[PDB]
Amino acid sequence: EAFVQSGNKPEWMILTVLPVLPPDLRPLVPLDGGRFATSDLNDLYRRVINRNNRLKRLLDLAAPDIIVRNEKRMLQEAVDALLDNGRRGRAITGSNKRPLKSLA
Amino acid sequence: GNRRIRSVGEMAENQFRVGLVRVERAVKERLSLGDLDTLMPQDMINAKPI
Amino acid sequence: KKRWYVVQAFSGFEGRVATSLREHIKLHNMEDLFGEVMVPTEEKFFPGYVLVQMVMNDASWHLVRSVPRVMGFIGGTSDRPAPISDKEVDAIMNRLQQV
Amino acid sequence: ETLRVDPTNDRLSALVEIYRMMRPGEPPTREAAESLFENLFFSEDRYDLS
RNA sequence: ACACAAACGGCGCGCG
DNA sequence: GTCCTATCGATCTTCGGAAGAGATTCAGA
DNA sequence: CTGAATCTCTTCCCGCGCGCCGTAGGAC
Repeated sequence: EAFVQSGNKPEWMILTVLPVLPPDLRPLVPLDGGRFATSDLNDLYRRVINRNNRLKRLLDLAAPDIIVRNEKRMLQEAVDALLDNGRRGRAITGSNKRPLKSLA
Repeated sequence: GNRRIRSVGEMAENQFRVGLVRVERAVKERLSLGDLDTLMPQDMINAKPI
Repeated sequence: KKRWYVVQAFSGFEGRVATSLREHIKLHNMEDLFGEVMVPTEEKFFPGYVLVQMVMNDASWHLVRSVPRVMGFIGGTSDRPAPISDKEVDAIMNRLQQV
Repeated sequence: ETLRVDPTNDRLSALVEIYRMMRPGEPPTREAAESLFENLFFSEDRYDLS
């Protein structure tokens, strides 16, 4: 009753297009000139974008179904991490061995 | 009685052993791969991890 | 009957895997159960993945994962690797016949 | 009391069962189970009491 | 042209 | 030496704690 | 459809002072 009465519609909940924060709000300070400080959100975006592109290639190539199926999950996994990075079975971490800070 | 003290020497050694374990993976594969008739130990083990 | 099966490993070190697995097979030599392990290439459909022509059994299954930095098979479950479709392989090999 | 709870009966079942728990959703194998079991508590490289 | 200046995230130790 | 380049994800020193309420779940009634 | 004995992601005073310290793999 609440859902229908609201302006929301459940199908929107499944993301198809994704927003990305304005860069200044996710600054990349030059900790030491070219050796910038780590900026997790950019890193997460980097992973997703690359994960997205690679899937695109196989879709272009029409890769065998099993591979793309796995890719789809791996894409979902990255997005999952991007949001929470810990609600999933395992948080992802860099060489510093600390869990990356998700958006939430 | 249930509790014991660790000092620098003890802790360091364990840390040192951990590094060898990471050597183990590298050396074993190299040894498995190596021809072994011209390879020499300095090739088989590299300092960086330890 | 032997069929191609899908495995994933570390990119770039894929190539090391490409030959090393054969070497491991020649060490333990349950080889006749194997076919070839192959990965196409471009000037790159599969940049960090593997194809395994083989009949799948535990002994071979563990042998494949023996080589480090190989994540494992893809399929319904780890112990149930999925084969690539016959039409897929026959199509893709032609897609590999051109490079 | 435990014997009533226990579903396993033979060493095969025990080795298989424990492996399964240690290796969730993974192919069992009798010698693999044994070797894994050995690693658990009967090899310095994975279990050691000073 | 009448104008900016040097921190992002962790760890340890202490402080009331 | 300088500088370029592609993923990033397994097995090793892991476990080092614990109150409180929504699933899912053990035993029949 | 009743029952506990099972089940896991929330939370863990407010501020301050130094010190250190941050992707991997390679044309040989």
